Amino acid sequence: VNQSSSVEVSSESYETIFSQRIIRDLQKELVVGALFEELPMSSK
Amino acid sequence: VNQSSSVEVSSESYETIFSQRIIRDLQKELVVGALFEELPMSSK
Repeated sequence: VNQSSSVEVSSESYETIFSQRIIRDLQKELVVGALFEELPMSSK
Repeated sequence: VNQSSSVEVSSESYETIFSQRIIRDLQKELVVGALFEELPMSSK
């Protein structure tokens, strides 16, 4: 916790900027969900 | 944590509000140091 200071912080939690920015990885590409055309069935 | 259901924050630190209010306990009262008077010496 940066203890070389003579007046250190309580816990590391006050030494961070919890940033709520949500990032995600590149993510699989979806190819065949929609290549195909759709038959609007209206019955079973 | 609070994994109760579906979607979870990440960690406790992301389920908490980190205040910066600072508190001190009852401390101790200082009685002696100030009771007496000073002889403004200007020399050894």
